[PDB]
Amino acid sequence: NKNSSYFVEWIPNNVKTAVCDIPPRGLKMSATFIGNSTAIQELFKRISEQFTAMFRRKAFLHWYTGEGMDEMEFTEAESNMNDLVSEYQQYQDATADEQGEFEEEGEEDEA
Amino acid sequence: SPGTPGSRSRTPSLPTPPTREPKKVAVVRTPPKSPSSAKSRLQTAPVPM
Repeated sequence: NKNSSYFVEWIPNNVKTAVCDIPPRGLKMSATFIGNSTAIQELFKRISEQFTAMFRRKAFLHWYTGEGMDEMEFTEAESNMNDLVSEYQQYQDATADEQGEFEEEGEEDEA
Repeated sequence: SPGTPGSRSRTPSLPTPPTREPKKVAVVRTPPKSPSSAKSRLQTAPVPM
């Protein structure tokens, strides 16, 4: 409720509860957290523009070519990653509002 | 005796042609460019109403 600007608005009730009865050893009570948020894209954004600094230079690349890895494996791994970061944008600010669709058929007597 | 002997090369000189400069330095043209493409992209809805 009080952090509701920080939850995905189309997954109403985002939580999983699990509770063991046995504490950790020498504390009275404790909890361990596991959170899936779009905010983690700063990791993937950083790694992918950093990569650009190395690879638009082809810096260090010989140490992968020295083990028979090629630029096309680079190119495919970068293109997975930009695709991964784009889908974060797709789930960031994602609208909880409904869609609709509409289309027309035939032709006018002038174009 | 003559102190510069005949035992020594006396090859007489030739009509050598005129001297060209060492370097041309002809003018350059700038290379072409188009603008950089965005790599991370906008996407559509995978799911409809």
